[PDB]
Amino acid sequence: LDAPSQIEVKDVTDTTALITWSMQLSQLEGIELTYGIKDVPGDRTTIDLTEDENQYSIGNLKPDTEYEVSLISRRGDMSSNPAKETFTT
Amino acid sequence: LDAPSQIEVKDVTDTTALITWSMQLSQLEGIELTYGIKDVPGDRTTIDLTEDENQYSIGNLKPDTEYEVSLISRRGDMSSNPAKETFTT
Repeated sequence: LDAPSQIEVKDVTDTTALITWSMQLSQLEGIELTYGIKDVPGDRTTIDLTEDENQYSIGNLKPDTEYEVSLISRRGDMSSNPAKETFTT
Repeated sequence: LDAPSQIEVKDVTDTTALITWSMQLSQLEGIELTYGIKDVPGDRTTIDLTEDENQYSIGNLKPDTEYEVSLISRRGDMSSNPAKETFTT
């Protein structure tokens, strides 16, 4: 929808140059992944990830515990309906 | 907005899990950068990057030449009007 914003060539030498830009929040299409012990609802950790990530690895988990993990898409001020999983370490 | 799809918990250990998902192509967003000697016919290098990369670095330009640079956003089959910047090496 929106063109990239800012936009600056920097370090322009004789044979080289760096092109720089931004992207608005408008089209910043993102993944959020929340996770925590399932029956402690207040314990939720959020990870935001680039649209291009297709996986993530949660660490520092407690042995023998059941976890819930919730997964949404986010673009600007629209979010998807959540997608929930539950697993037990 | 479409949620993440598939979605599996894989490789559960006593302290780690792996979450996996994918998104439909429809929803991916990148930048298409095109650059070349401003006013000369032909050439051009065109690069497509993911929304993750805010910068890109270019090389093998001619020592004291004007270039023009064009950046479009892409989300699916839609694109933006371009944003364009000339510069002289």
